[PDB]
Amino acid sequence: TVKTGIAIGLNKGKKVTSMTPAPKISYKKGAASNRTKFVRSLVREIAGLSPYERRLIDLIRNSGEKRARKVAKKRLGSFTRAKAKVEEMNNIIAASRRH
Amino acid sequence: WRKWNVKVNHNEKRYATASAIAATAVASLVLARGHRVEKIPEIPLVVSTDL
Amino acid sequence: GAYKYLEELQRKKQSDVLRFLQRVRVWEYRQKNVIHRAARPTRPDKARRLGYKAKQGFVIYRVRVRRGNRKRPVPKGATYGKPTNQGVNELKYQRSLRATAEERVGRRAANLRVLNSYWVNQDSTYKYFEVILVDPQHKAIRRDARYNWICDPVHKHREARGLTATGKKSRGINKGHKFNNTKAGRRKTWKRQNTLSLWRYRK
Amino acid sequence: AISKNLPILKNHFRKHWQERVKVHFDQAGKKVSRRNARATRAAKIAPRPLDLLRPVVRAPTVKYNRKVRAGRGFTLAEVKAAGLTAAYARTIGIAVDHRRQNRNQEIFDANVQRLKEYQSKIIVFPRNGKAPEAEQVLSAAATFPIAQPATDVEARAVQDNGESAFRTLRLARSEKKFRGIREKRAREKAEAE
Amino acid sequence: PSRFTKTRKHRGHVSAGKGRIGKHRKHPGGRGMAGGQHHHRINMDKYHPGYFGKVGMRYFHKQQAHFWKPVLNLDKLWTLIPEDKRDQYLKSASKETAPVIDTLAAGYGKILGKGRIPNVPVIVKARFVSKLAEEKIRAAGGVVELIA
RNA sequence: UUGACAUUGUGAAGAGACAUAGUUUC
RNA sequence: GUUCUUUGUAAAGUGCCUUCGAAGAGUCGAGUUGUUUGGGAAUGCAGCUCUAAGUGGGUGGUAAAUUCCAUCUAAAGCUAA
RNA sequence: UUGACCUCAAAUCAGGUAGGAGUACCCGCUGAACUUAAGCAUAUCAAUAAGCGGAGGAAAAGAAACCAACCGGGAUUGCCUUAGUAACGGCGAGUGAAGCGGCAAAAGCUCAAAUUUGAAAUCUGGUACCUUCGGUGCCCGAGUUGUAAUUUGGAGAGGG
Ligand SMILES: [Mg+2]
Ligand SMILES: [Mg+2]
Ligand SMILES: [Mg+2]
Ligand SMILES: [Mg+2]
Ligand SMILES: [Mg+2]
Ligand SMILES: [Mg+2]
Ligand SMILES: [Mg+2]
Ligand SMILES: [Mg+2]
Ligand SMILES: [Mg+2]
Ligand SMILES: [Mg+2]
Ligand SMILES: [Mg+2]
Ligand SMILES: [Mg+2]
Ligand SMILES: [Mg+2]
Ligand SMILES: [Mg+2]
Ligand SMILES: [Mg+2]
Ligand SMILES: [Mg+2]
Ligand SMILES: [Mg+2]
Ligand SMILES: [Mg+2]
Ligand SMILES: [Mg+2]
Ligand SMILES: [Mg+2]
Ligand SMILES: [Mg+2]
Ligand SMILES: [Mg+2]
Ligand SMILES: [Mg+2]
Ligand SMILES: [Mg+2]
Ligand SMILES: [Mg+2]
Ligand SMILES: [Mg+2]
Ligand SMILES: [Mg+2]
Ligand SMILES: [Mg+2]
Ligand SMILES: [Mg+2]
Ligand SMILES: [Mg+2]
Ligand SMILES: [Mg+2]
Ligand SMILES: [Mg+2]
Ligand SMILES: [Mg+2]
Ligand SMILES: [Mg+2]
Ligand SMILES: [Mg+2]
Ligand SMILES: [Mg+2]
Ligand SMILES: [Mg+2]
Ligand SMILES: [Mg+2]
Ligand SMILES: [Mg+2]
Ligand SMILES: [Mg+2]
Ligand SMILES: [Mg+2]
Ligand SMILES: [Mg+2]
Ligand SMILES: [Mg+2]
Ligand SMILES: [Mg+2]
Ligand SMILES: [Mg+2]
Ligand SMILES: [Mg+2]
Ligand SMILES: [Mg+2]
Ligand SMILES: [Mg+2]
Ligand SMILES: [Mg+2]
Repeated sequence: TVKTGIAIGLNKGKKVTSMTPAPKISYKKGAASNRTKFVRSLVREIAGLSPYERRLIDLIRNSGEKRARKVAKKRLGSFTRAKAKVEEMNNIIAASRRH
Repeated sequence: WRKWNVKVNHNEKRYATASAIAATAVASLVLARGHRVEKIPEIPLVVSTDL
Repeated sequence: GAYKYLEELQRKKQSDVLRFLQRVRVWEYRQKNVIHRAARPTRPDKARRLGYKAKQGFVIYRVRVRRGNRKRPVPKGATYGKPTNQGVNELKYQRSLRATAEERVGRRAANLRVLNSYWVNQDSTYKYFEVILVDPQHKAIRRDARYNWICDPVHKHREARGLTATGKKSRGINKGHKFNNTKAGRRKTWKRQNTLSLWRYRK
Repeated sequence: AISKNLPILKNHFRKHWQERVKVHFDQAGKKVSRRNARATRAAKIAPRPLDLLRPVVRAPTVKYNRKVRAGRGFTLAEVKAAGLTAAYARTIGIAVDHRRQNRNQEIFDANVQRLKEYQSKIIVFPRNGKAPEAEQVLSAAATFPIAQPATDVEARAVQDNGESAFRTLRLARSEKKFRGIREKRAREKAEAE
Repeated sequence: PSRFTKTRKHRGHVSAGKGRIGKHRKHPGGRGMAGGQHHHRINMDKYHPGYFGKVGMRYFHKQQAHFWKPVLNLDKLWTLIPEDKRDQYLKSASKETAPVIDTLAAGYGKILGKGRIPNVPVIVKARFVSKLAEEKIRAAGGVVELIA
């Protein structure tokens, strides 16, 4: 940061000689691991694609990422997961049938 | 939940207690107020600390 | 460990394998009685993260509760009241199915204590659950320093007082602004903010 | 029941209020007990204090950042720095706190220094169960009074480079407000082929 | 109390000074603020213009403390300095040594200028100033120091 | 009462799209 | 205060280098319906339909798309005043 | 033919546990209308009364999927304030909380997920003996569809 020093501005606040603390891992609760990468990728190949996932990949072939987003945006929670979800597919696509 | 106790101003309490004190001299009053002092040395009455 | 795999696999619930299972399993559960004890858990990984243990005194019961809304049980629909409260049919019960699951079994085996429960399967008439219970009489437990908390009398019928996970959910206890209304636990906090603090030296 | 030129009052006694009425008749009878039950702790809890060392900590919001107020516990950071593991320092009547975080040096050190003064002005007894009786100071934070940190002198030379303060307040005000619009006028500025 | 009270005086007076013709019944108007817009409207409009309706914007989850900002006028200013030390400065005041005042630390948010401080240099640290405030400070030969 | 969705799975002829290869839909 | 057995080829505490760092799913979330809340394009709760992810996830009291930033780590658990 | 294993049954099997009561206070469910509005339907009374389940000497909450937006704070409960405020409402009648600040009291933690794998290291019961809220020897059983040690995110593990 470094604050302006004044009590309104585009970086308000008292100036202090700073510290920045060692980081928490509870700040990585998301982050991957190679265990879960294996276990997850593996369980995929066993169990395969589900009902929507199938018709998702086909949508992507015969109707772009636009209809695929909007479709899955109704199936799933909403837009952002829908987004990351079609992603997953272009890869499952590219993976097998492609390169 | 009647109002039982009373909030008195902290500063009057003083002015009161003070006034109260000033009169425990004042011969006439101590007398007027009961208290057979009809014939004690001097008012205020100061006894030894040995008491 | 096998578990982590089980974990993952059960998140693919519409996976060809899993839904084969799910139909053959759900039909079996239906031919037994509604309250009926299970040999081993059917989700060893799940059961275990909810606090299960394979040593004596750890019980697993399986139970059936119907789906649906609560039909206000009024005769002929008849409400005799104002009309905001003419409500008979779109009405839905503050507690969860899982909650009514735990209760009907914990009644069934009074002596055990309900530890926790987990979803297994539903169909269109039913959700099914496995409830895990602990014999707090049974020695292996009392001496197990980790669970013997359960042996205290303040956990008598924790499932009816809504102190299981699900009840705690239903009951609305989490920290923070979305839960001001319910958190210290609704009515206690109502009655709080509904009492008249009169002091001796009235402020 | 509207009449005369009075204010409009909003007194909420329409529920069943006579039911939830807490007179503190026992204000006295709670002090006593509280006193009575503090004393028994001092007594029980050996020559130990009643409290734990708390850290300074600057208070939140605009309103209260001016001043600095006693804390919760000392942060694995301060603790370490004044040369002890927490686990121990929890048994030395210090308050630890894995939640507070260190982003302020001035405030850091203060604590770590305040941590010194403690280890200094205390004594620990041996394990052994040999009790060399010492006599208790009651309150740790009485002995170690957290104080407000002076930030200037009383007098100094006047430094008027001339710039209103006001207007540099007015201007900073602007700058923030059109920060966004300006930024589009570069994006758009670059859009020109 | 009960014995200086009037209801002691009305004893033996049939109607308790409530009236014979139109008595003292339960709730003639209605209760509280009933009929604001109707039978009790003369008393609303005048005595309470503006009562009904709506103005302004809503603010969701306002929290004052946000908008904290005690104001202190030049009007005072010198009060912020402890008494004895204060004369010390008034006589003998110029650059090199002019007294410093932490209007924040006194607990104010802004300085406004309500007229007339002595011709004495003062170094003034605040979070906010009026245009005039800070002007008539310069007028003395002090300056304003901006903080947080 | 009537429709959608969930329970609801398996074949076959016929319709419906990448627009006259069969994954999808009646 | 004492007194006896020494629990030990045990147990724990800290410093540097290295590789890692597993973290709860018919859940979170979404639609709808009913309820409730000061909570306002929706405070919690519940029923049915939908139903995730791992640089993820929740929250940030006005809906949405975009880019950031801040803050914590849910879906298991115990506990005195 | 003999032997298991899974699942399920039966005994007046060996030993245990639940019920009813009480219910001021507590954790839940369910759930009014009188009433106010000068009528009344929303609203209000009220997330009250009645009804139903479950605890304790307290219950519950509790060591953050928190508050914030600061120079940031740091489990939960309660008091003083916040405030009859932000907000809600035939925006009517009526409603109505939170963050901060002072204080009271303070206290922290546990699992799941990990290969002990050069040795299930764990455990109810039966029994014999003793220094019996327990200890040891031994047998049956439990248990690998995982009992212990280790680790719980503040970390932490493995090699050095
Ligand atoms: Mg068994
Ligand atoms: Mg009724
Ligand atoms: Mg209604
Ligand atoms: Mg069916
Ligand atoms: Mg409320
Ligand atoms: Mg009064
Ligand atoms: Mg009131
Ligand atoms: Mg204390
Ligand atoms: Mg000793
Ligand atoms: Mg009187
Ligand atoms: Mg009076
Ligand atoms: Mg008289
Ligand atoms: Mg008279
Ligand atoms: Mg008379
Ligand atoms: Mg008469
Ligand atoms: Mg009169
Ligand atoms: Mg009369
Ligand atoms: Mg008349
Ligand atoms: Mg109004
Ligand atoms: Mg003035
Ligand atoms: Mg049909
Ligand atoms: Mg978790
Ligand atoms: Mg709705
Ligand atoms: Mg209800
Ligand atoms: Mg709603
Ligand atoms: Mg958004
Ligand atoms: Mg923070
Ligand atoms: Mg546990
Ligand atoms: Mg608890
Ligand atoms: Mg206890
Ligand atoms: Mg028997
Ligand atoms: Mg009973
Ligand atoms: Mg009701
Ligand atoms: Mg009333
Ligand atoms: Mg009444
Ligand atoms: Mg009426
Ligand atoms: Mg009337
Ligand atoms: Mg009527
Ligand atoms: Mg209502
Ligand atoms: Mg009742
Ligand atoms: Mg009892
Ligand atoms: Mg007590
Ligand atoms: Mg408790
Ligand atoms: Mg934690
Ligand atoms: Mg707190
Ligand atoms: Mg009003
Ligand atoms: Mg209300
Ligand atoms: Mg405080
Ligand atoms: Mg503890």
